[PDB]
Formats: sequence, C-alpha cells, structure tokens
Amino acid sequence: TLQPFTKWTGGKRQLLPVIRELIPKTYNRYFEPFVGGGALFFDLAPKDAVINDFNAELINCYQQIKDNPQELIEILKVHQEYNSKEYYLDLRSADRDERIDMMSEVQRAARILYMLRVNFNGLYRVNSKNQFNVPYGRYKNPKIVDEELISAISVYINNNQLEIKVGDFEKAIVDVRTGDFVYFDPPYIPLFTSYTHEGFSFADQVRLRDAFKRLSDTGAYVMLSNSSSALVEELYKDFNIHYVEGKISEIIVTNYEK
Ligand SMILES: C[S@@+](CC[C@H](N)C(=O)[O-])C[C@H]1O[C@@H](n2cnc3c(N)ncnc32)[C@H](O)[C@@H]1O
Ligand SMILES: [Hg+2]
Repeated sequence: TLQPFTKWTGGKRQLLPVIRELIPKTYNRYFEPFVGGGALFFDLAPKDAVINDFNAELINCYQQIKDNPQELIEILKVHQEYNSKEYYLDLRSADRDERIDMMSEVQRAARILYMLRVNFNGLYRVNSKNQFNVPYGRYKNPKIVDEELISAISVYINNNQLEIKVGDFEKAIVDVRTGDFVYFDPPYIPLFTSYTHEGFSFADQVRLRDAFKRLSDTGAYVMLSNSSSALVEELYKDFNIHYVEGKISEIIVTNYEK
C-alpha cells in the first residue's frame, strides 16, 4: 500500500521490521519531527499526526502531493518523455538563473522529484549557493513516474488529520500531550573529535536529547535512532538503549519497555 514517494538519505525502509517490533502497543497521536522520506509515517498511516523537516524543498513535495496531485503527475510525465542528459542539465540550471523564482510550487516539486530519479545515486545535494550540484546518472530506470502511488498518498492525506510543518524539530513538538508517540531520526553522530556536517551539530544533538527528556517527563512514548557512538551511549545513558545488527550498525533509544 503506502510507502515513500522518493528515495532519501537515511531512509528507514530496511529497518522497519525492527522498528515495528519496538513501537508502543497503544498510543494517541503520532509525531515524526525529522520526517525525511517518511518510511515509518507511511507504514503506520496514522489518522492523526504531525510531520516536519527543516528541508523546505522536501516539505513542498508533501504539500503538492496533497494539493495538486494531477498537475504533478502531468508534469512528471513530460519530464519522463523528454528525459536526456541534456534535458536534465538545462532543467537543473533553472536554480542558477531566476527561472526557479518564476516556477510554481508544483512545478518545483516535479523538478526535484525528476532529478532525484535520474541523477547519480538519487542523491540530494546543493552547493554553497544552494544550487543543485549532482551529475546525471547511468543505466537508470526509464520509468520514473508512479501514478497510482501519488494518487493514493494524496487521497490518504486529504481524508485524515495531518499537520505538515517546515523548520526546526523543536517547533514541531510543541503540541505533544501524554500518551502520544514521537519518533526521532536526526542526522547521525559521525564515527571526541570535531566534525563537519550539513547542518545538525553536536550542540543540536544535546538540545535534542534535552527535548527527549522533557517529552518523557510529560508522559509520551519516544523513540530515537542514531549511530552506535559512545557519545550516543553517554547522552542517553539514562534510557533503554537497543543495539542493532554482532558488529552493531546502529542504536534505537526508547523511554520505555512495552
Ligand atoms: C536522517 S534523515 C530522516 C530519514 C527518515 N527517517 C526516513 O525514513 O526517510 C534526517 C532528516 O533530518 C532533517 N533535519 C536536519 N536538521 C534538522 C533540524 N534542525 N530540525 C528538523 N529537521 C532537521 C534532514 O533534512 C533529514 O531529512
Ligand atoms: Hg523531494
């Protein structure tokens, strides 16, 4: 049935079996503050939820699937027919010459979705000027539009209760009440040593932990994914730390034992 409409860095599809076995048995509303591709969100298909991400282009994708599914599919079908390296390169440069400012939100959504489907590794990346800088891919699937899926996600969103937010995670959890369930999947701590990053800092990791604690002290179930780093071990030392994969690939923290 439902699943992510796009590939995304840190996507949790493969981890679903483990997560499904650790989610609380009963809860109220659902929250996913670093939504990304939404693997869990779409797997749960909550009737009342709250999703958020700092990346504005990604959220626009969610908003347009909800609001203009038909037009989105039409445009995607056009990109599909004219697909070529040359085509890709000219559409990509739109964010370097003000054309991007003249494009509608739905047109912008179609542009990014198309690019991710045909570029190198389906990677989302921009340069210091916020311009997309990923090259064209090789031997990719010529089928890049999934019509029924988009239509389905749209129907679902429009028939339920969903709050779509853009901005910092902290702002997206203000309405948390006792019994709600929140799943956090922030950018992982790199494997003390200072580190370069895309945006989330260790200082932020601290802030996040503080927020985790606050929510726990209020009566909500919280889940958090991160790397198997010692810092992670020290940080949530007061909680139920789960280890995943022998060589231990990653960690999942909970404020409970169901
Ligand atoms: C690790 S990925 C989420 C992956 C998602 N679990 C999956 O299933 O597709 C982390 C997300 O955090 C978002 N993010 C980064 N900094 C943030 C911040 N300060 N507040 C909220 N979201 C943030 C990133 O844009 C990225 O989408
Ligand atoms: Hg996107």
